[PDB]
Amino acid sequence: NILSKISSFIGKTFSLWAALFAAAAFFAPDTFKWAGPYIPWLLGIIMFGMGLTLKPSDFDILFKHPKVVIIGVIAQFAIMPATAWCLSKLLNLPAEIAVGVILVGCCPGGTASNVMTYLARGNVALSVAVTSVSTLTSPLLTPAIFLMLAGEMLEIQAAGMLMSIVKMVLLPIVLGLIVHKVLGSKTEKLTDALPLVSVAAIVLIIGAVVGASKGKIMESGLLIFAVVVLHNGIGYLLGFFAAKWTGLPYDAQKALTIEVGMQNSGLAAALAAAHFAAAPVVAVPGALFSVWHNISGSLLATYWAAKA
Ligand SMILES: C[C@H](CCC(=O)NCCS(=O)(=O)O)[C@H]1CC[C@H]2[C@@H]3[C@H](O)C[C@@H]4C[C@H](O)CC[C@]4(C)[C@H]3C[C@H](O)[C@]12C
Ligand SMILES: CCCCCCCCCCCC[N+](C)(C)[O-]
Ligand SMILES: CCCCCCCCCCCC[N+](C)(C)[O-]
Ligand SMILES: [Hg+2]
Ligand code: NA
Ligand code: NA
Repeated sequence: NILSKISSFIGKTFSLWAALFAAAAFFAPDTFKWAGPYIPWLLGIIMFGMGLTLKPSDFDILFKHPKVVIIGVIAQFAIMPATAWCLSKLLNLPAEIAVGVILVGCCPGGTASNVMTYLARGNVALSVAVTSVSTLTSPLLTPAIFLMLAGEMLEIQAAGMLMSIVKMVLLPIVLGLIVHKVLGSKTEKLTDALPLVSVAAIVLIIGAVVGASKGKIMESGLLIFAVVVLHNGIGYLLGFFAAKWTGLPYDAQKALTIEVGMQNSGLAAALAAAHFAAAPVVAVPGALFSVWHNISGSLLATYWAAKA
């Protein structure tokens, strides 16, 4: 039973563990540099877990309230990519950093936003459906939006991103969804192992990325951190006003604020490792975002849980 309490604590203190592993990789790169070629498999395991936990009723809100889910999807792909582009222009970021920030911005939402919405006492059904739709549509929308913002010069890289998202995100989500229909209620035993396995997989992606870019973090790490904080923070701000100005209720407003600001930044780190391998700093905005958004997401959720 102690293993369940240990898993619960690790989950409730994720960011602190992710920050420790990022620091371990920063002081000792050779501890996690071996995980680099395993990054696609590590993210694939996380995506398999999402589909495994995904049931057909998680899409009910999409058929009962299509306009609410669609506003969420539009806000995710309009705000985050535009914010990444604006900050890259505003702060005159060097090309490799700007591409890394645009990549994070073009990614779909993160699973953790579902838990943050539950803690914020927001519309959980809406949070779950927006993440699922943004993720399922990402094979086409992530490379197409990346291509428009980062520039038509990265056509080869963006085309390869479509293939990578199919292999690391779509292939595992589907394989996970079929298992849930196959085993039925028996999948609960397999979902209990998921938090620990997923945490281990993501800290290994973070560790591998930080280790491969020590020198680049030594020169631009602080600038990347400031951009990450502003990117995620502005994502909450614009996400709130998009939910409010479309006339959505308070529960939906909290769901969409978190939805927009929180990103599948592990996918961004994976896509940068696979398509811009010769430039290790490109994966850095994604790696730092995976640590940061959980900290800011819990702060915002805590404020709303205290208010309600
Ligand atoms: C379940 C966690 C939230 C913990 C929580 O509920 N805290 C509230 C405490 S309380 O009510 O006051 O008692 C969240 C926070 C950080 C999340 C993890 C991080 O976002 C990192 C990866 C992200 C991957 O895409 C999914 C797995 C994952 C490894 C996430 C699994 C899970 O959603 C975590 C671990
Ligand atoms: C639990 C299994 C989950 C299935 C995840 C499969 C994703 C495969 C990714 C391998 C990609 C290898 N690579 C880097 C050469 O493209
Ligand atoms: C539009 C984004 C993708 C949404 C796909 C979600 C699949 C759920 C569709 C329900 C299919 C099950 N059925 C046939 C019983 O309705
Ligand atoms: Hg701008
Ligand atoms: Na969500
Ligand atoms: Na998002």
